[PDB]
Amino acid sequence: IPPIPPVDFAKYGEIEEVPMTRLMQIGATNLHRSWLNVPHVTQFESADITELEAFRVAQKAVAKKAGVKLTVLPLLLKACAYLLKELPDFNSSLAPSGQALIRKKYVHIGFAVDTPDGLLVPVIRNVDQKSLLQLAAEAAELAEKARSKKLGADAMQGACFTISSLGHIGGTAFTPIVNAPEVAILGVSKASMQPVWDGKAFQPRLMLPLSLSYDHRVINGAAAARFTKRLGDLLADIRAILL
Amino acid sequence: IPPIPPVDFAKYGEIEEVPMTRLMQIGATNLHRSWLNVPHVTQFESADITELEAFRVAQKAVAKKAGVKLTVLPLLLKACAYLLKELPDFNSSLAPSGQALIRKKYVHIGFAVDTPDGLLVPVIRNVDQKSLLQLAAEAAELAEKARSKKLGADAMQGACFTISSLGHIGGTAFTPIVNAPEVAILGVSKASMQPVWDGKAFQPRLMLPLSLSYDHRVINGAAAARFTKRLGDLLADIRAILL
Amino acid sequence: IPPIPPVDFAKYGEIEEVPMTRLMQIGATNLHRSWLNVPHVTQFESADITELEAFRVAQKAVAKKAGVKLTVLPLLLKACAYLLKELPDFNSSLAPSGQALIRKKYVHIGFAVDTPDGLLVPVIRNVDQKSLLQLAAEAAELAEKARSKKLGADAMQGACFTISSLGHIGGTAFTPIVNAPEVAILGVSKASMQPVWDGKAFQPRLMLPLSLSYDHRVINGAAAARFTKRLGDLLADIRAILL
Ligand SMILES: O=S([O-])[O-]
Ligand SMILES: O=S([O-])[O-]
Ligand SMILES: O=S([O-])[O-]
Repeated sequence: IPPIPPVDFAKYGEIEEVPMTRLMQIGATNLHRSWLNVPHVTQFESADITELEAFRVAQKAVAKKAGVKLTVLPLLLKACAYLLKELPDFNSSLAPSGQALIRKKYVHIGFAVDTPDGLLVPVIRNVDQKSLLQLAAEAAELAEKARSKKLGADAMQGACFTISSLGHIGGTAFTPIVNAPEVAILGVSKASMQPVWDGKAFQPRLMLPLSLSYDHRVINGAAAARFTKRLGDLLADIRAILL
Repeated sequence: IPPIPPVDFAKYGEIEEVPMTRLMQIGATNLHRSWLNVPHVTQFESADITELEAFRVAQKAVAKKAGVKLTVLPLLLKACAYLLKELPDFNSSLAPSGQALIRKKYVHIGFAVDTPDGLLVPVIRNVDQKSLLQLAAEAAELAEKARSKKLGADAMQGACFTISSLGHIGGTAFTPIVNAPEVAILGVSKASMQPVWDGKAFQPRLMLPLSLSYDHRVINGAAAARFTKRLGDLLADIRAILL
Repeated sequence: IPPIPPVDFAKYGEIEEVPMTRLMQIGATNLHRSWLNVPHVTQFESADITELEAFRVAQKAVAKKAGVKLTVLPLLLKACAYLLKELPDFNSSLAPSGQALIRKKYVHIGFAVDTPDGLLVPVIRNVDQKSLLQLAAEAAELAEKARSKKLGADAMQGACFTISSLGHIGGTAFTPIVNAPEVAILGVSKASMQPVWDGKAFQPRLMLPLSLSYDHRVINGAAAARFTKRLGDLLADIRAILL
């Protein structure tokens, strides 16, 4: 890999050198390792979350009683956990030989937290076994631990899949990097009101932008487009998780 | 290229190792070879296909008589073949020295077929010479051969360009990988009804999402944006292929 | 990096070998160097530029008197220069050790010009110090020099950030390559009239598609989504640059 030539940046004006934290350096190295090893594709999709939002908001007091805040992340975690079991190849890693897949029979999912010192991705174990309020409690606990530098490296291991949600900040879509040896990552951006054709007129529906990057060595185009379509369906009516 | 560290995945739960087919392994290797050799950009565009869809549907019985099904692929194949001749740099490969281009004077186009054993990309030769019903017949024949493992490696050689259509499954857009030594690939996702401003009001138009990835060593930004704009124009009125 | 196997392209029909200019070859090499060194993410956003367009058009005669044409580029240059000072990490380069950042205290911005011989990126120095008509005059001068092969390599050095605008040609969005050692590049595509929910109904607003690619070793997801959100805000009301 050819290196970037050094440039005397001070020839063009004043510069200031500030050091990178160790977390930023670990991160830089893992990202660059994933980038070069994984042939990335991003598949974009929009999910209609009008009803899902109404549910979330109508459970505000039950969430309050439980002392948890209920955001879209536990809902995304539950729906993805259901799909990782339905489409097992997303729940796998490429074996070090490059000639077999290791299918994981558990579902643990990490979620990205951007903290001032760098990115951490805490893992929730057995997501397919926890309820929405359990996941909400857990996600908040791990996020606060991540911010407080109090998270154990123990809790950043064993993920099958990652969710990276920027919806609280903005954006229409992005192309996340797969956290190798995982095979896929779901980016979530900001939901907005969009006109959706019902067959006769455009209705306003609250649409959530989804961006799935995947390792194309393990997942082909039709599989990935089937995963985001199924995820948009489950999010459009999450009672389907019950059958 | 730093390798991904091996992880004992069984520390986190139960695992199952399943082998990769040879096709999946050939594919993994070509994809990773393209990924590292081609600096990729994807240019997105939406084509108004309202009239083109009306045409397709009104020729359903002539297609039936010919025993072919007429989908959007032959139409995409014809329009791309016309543009590969109009903008010759898309119809070329970089010479092994990296200092000349080999401009191809023929137009053969491959199209991706995802089969249970892996991805195959059959090639149709001299697309610019065949009619819409010839291409429809041919594309279906090659697709069935690809599924039946009966396709000759003969028929997976010599493409100038590739079309990867996921529209039958879903999605809004994706970022396909260039099938090197080709210089560009057209991803096609699902068409949907969108409000398009006519100058005074939004009309419902059926819009087809197009995603062109190209090798930026050979094609610059303005060339690629000109190719997708011209493709959206031809698809908005394909009678322009006649002049 | 595995090489692409040579193919006898003439087995499939007639070929023509044409040479690459030196500029195309320099470019191919820098692009491929950036591609392999920078783990790229693209963050997409749409900015409401209805009022900004009305301003641009209402100043047509003052621009004329100044002999400059006022396009959206000087406006983009000023708004980005304001944000590079507000969010200093975008105005930096990774030190050759990979363990510190060099924060630049100046703001020079390059912009891509696609000329028949290849891509050039002229640099405007101290963008944060020039007015909209100064930048308009300068951008046009440098663009004409770039086309006339008369631009000095002097004038292609020292950029902190690059803007690549394809809006004059077309497209909905694209994924530009970071011009390393820079850490981010803003792609701009074609503005179009879109229905935007005001809380009660969809109004037609002129929306500008923005595509920010960044080096994820230096910039994380939340920072990049905050940069495009803030840029969409400044473009929605550029009087905010005054406070
Ligand atoms: O398998 S994808 O390349 O359609
Ligand atoms: O040639 S592109 O980088 O505008
Ligand atoms: O820092 S990004 O991966 O959310």
